[PDB]
Amino acid sequence: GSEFELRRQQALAEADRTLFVGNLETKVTEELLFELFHQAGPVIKVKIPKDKDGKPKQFAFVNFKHEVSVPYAMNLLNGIKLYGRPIKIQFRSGSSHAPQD
Repeated sequence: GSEFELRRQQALAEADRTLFVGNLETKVTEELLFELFHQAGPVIKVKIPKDKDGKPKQFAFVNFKHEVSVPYAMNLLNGIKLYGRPIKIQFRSGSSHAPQD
């Protein structure tokens, strides 16, 4: 018994060119992200969401250089921060019945 209240599909993504980041801090910003992912390799752009209260809902996105055989940040960071809440990187890598080549 690991989790009781969670969706029974293999992983989180909603994207094929964009990296999902969750567990984000309450005072987080694109600047805190661009600097954490500076270590994780080529970053193309960042994304911060903002609720009716102006909050990133504890999640974000980052655009990255087709890094599909595991995103390096899932290994580099995954459990680190500066305000209180450790960054959690999430991904899937598949929207195809089979590879091309």
